[PDB]
Amino acid sequence: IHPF
Amino acid sequence: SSYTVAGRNVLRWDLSPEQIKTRTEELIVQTKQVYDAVGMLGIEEVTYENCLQALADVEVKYIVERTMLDFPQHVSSDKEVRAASTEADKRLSRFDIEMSMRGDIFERIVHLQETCDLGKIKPEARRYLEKSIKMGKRNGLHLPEQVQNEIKSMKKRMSELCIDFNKNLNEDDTFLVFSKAELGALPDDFIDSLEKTDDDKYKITLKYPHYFPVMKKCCIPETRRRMEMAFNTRCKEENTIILQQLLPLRTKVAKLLGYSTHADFVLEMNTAKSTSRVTAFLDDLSQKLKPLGEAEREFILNLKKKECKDRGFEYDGKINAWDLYYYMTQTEELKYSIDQEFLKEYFPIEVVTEGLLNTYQELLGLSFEQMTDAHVWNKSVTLYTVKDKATGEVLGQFYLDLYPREGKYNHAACFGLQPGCLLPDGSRMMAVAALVVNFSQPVAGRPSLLRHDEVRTYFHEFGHVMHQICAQTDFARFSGTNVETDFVEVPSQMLENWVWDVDSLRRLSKHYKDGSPIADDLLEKLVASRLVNTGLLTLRQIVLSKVDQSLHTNTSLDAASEYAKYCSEILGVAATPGTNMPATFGHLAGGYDGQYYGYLWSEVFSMDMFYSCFKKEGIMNPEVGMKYRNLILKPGGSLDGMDMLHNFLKREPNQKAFLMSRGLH
Ligand SMILES: [Zn+2]
Repeated sequence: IHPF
Repeated sequence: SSYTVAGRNVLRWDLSPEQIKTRTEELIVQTKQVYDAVGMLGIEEVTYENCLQALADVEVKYIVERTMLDFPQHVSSDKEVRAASTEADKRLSRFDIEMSMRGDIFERIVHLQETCDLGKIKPEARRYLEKSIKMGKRNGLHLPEQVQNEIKSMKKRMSELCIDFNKNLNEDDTFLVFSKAELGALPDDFIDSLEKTDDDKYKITLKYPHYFPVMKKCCIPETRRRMEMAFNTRCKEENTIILQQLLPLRTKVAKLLGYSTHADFVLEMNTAKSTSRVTAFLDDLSQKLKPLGEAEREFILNLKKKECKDRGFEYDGKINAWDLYYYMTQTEELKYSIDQEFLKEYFPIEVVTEGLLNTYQELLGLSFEQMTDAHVWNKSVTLYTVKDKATGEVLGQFYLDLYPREGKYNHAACFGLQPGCLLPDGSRMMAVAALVVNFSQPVAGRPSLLRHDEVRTYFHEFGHVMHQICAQTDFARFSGTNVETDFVEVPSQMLENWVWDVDSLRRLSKHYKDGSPIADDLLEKLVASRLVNTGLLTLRQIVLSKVDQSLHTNTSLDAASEYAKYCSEILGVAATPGTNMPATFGHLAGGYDGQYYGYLWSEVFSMDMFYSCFKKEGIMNPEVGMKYRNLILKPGGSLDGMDMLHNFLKREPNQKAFLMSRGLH
């Protein structure tokens, strides 16, 4: 998924 | 056999560093014999069997043998194995460039698509020709030879720069030292599970099980400032030099191919088609979320003003980078009564895993079975076999690597290990995937307790697993998750909706002590807490999307300056001076260069299917689950992204469902  | 499992998993994980280097040289010589044979054939002699099928047979044999070599660098605990695996990734990435730049191979595949009857071949074979020729044109194979050697020269440099960019982050062991008083408000289950120094101080690493719990609950502002400084300066020295070379090289290879910028080059192979529509999609979404961001910033600023007055701190009047996570969590606790430290007691790792599998055993009609005594790369990795529930067909396998360790991939991804495509002998290959995440470890004599955002990542990463295994094509390049980069995030981000349903959350929850379920009032507040902090959360994603578009549009642009630019413009929280987020932006070298917008672009499609097809007929309806599996997951890359959406939605997608799921239009 994306950079938190 | 399609209904058996023995021998279909040929991946071994017990290779020594010497065996990897030996297997790499043997793989290059064996694969080159296939390409050299096709290149040494007459132009008026190439057929479907000696040219197209001959290349398709070696591509399945190569990518499988390659996976055994380029994967241990991400999971293996032996540093020499990770080092030998990297030297095989560098060796083979330059070998793929050498084989793609072959002019004799390109001359013969254009002859097949222009001279042979295309009606006597399968539709995937015609797509194979068009995509293979288009990739030849995207490598300059229709250009003069002196510019082909120049493009081949720069792509080999870009290949090594991208590998070194992620190798530095994966091997980063930077850590900070704090005292008990400096770690205020942190629970004792987290403090007692840290390495103690000689002077009774504690060690905290810069990985996800350590970084996020500190930035979300530590009341000491100076402790959060040092963690934000060290986390956003990881490999600042060496990765900045890579961006000073990679970004100019990416725009130079695009100009030689006829493209204005590197963003325009990769956007042609995506569903967004053009960069003018990407910047239009991002800027218009940023306007609808701008008032939401202003309301969250004013509320967060008031929380900082009251807490500084109550604790006796110096209120500076601004929201710093290290203050964002700490006060967004307070917004979650005050406006929706969601205490993440208390909710994780209801989500143990065993119950979440069982509930996750049972949710998709019934939705997609599958059968999961753990294999005892699994041959894995680490003792903490379990293996499961997937069968079709109705036909007993063994679709594929997948590994589960849930806990972090030394030298492990420090983010959360899913690696396709074997593609579900056809073999030369007519049979079908068993698709193999791998789920790699860094969840919390068992502490305080309790099982692994997962926060709710950790359950989403568990559901997201399992989306790539199902897409890898349910995809069944004929060629290895169309199998698995090898689709448009702005579309691969559709199957994964859609499964996150099952973590926000009231009935599905009861199937995932069980208190680790008394076995009681979550209270009804807390479950209702949890589902209602979906859009909490949705402004600053999406604005940060919009910032990272605009930075990715800007860094691949302008030539001489300071990477650190452009990230700080969009932070103060869109997000409203200034980037800390001295830091460098793009130096740690692993997506720039992991295939998402100029395509990071796909995380928000794919979400528009997933919400439109979940609301128009699943939420109507029921999110557990096996009829819609089978339609979703056969029309979205099964084709994989053998069909266009919008064609599969049109077959499922029976129309064209729109943002109506995507906007109301965010509290907008
Ligand atoms: Zn994903």
